[PDB]
Amino acid sequence: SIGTGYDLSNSVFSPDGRNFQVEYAVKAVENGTTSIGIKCNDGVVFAVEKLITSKLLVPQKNVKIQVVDRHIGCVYSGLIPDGRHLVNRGREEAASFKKLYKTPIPIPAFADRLGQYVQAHTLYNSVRPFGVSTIFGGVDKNGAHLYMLEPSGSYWGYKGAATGKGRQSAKAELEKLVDHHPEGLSAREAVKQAAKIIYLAHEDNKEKDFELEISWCSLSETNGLHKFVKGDLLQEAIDFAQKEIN
Amino acid sequence: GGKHTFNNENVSARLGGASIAVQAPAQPPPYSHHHHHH
Repeated sequence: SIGTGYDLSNSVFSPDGRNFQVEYAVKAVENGTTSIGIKCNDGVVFAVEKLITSKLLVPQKNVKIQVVDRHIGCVYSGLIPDGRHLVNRGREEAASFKKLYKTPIPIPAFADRLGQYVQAHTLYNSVRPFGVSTIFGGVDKNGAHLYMLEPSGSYWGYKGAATGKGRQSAKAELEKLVDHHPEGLSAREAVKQAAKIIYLAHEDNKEKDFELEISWCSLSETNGLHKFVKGDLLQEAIDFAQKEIN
Repeated sequence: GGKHTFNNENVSARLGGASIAVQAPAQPPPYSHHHHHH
């Protein structure tokens, strides 16, 4: 609250070349669950803390990942609908990149059709920006990719990402790995190595139980598409994780 | 009959308040709703 005048609106500039409504949205992401994505030698794996407020919620069908056309995924941490409003633009234009060019949309050219859209909200006045910071990556001709989206409109290419309230923590355990393994994790240890983190990142919220979710894309184990998990793969990854921290 | 003195001094403080002023520029909004915002 440095400026009581320069916050009531958007499309302004403070004396210090700033616009603060973006600098307040970012404090709505912080009040959101944790979500990550690891880059791998073949593809990527995503994850999230999926909190549960009651005992009454059905398991494994209030999912939070949104799958774009078969080769890129997007996970949120923040205000969900402004998110789901956003993929539901990313899930349509990519078609309009296909029906003109016939290739599946690459990952970067999918970003600039988002990272350029979001920036539009933060220059008009009759709108509100987005309170999300969504991670998205996938696979294409020229390898894997992984990015972060941030309501300022910025996006950058990350080997590891983490948002929400478990930012300061998971930005450590993703620094360790990239020192041990410069050579690229495989897509059957990163996964369980992700579960280790969300069980470590929960401890800002040791009050309440929760549920864990994963979604994963890499060429070898999947043939180059996006997919959820099921079965022994995640169950062992659960069993892997809460073991090591007890 | 009486030899004492009194020595009425100003040991007490005092004050006079009419701090009357002029400007009051407090807060003019000419953008109560930004007038079409655009």
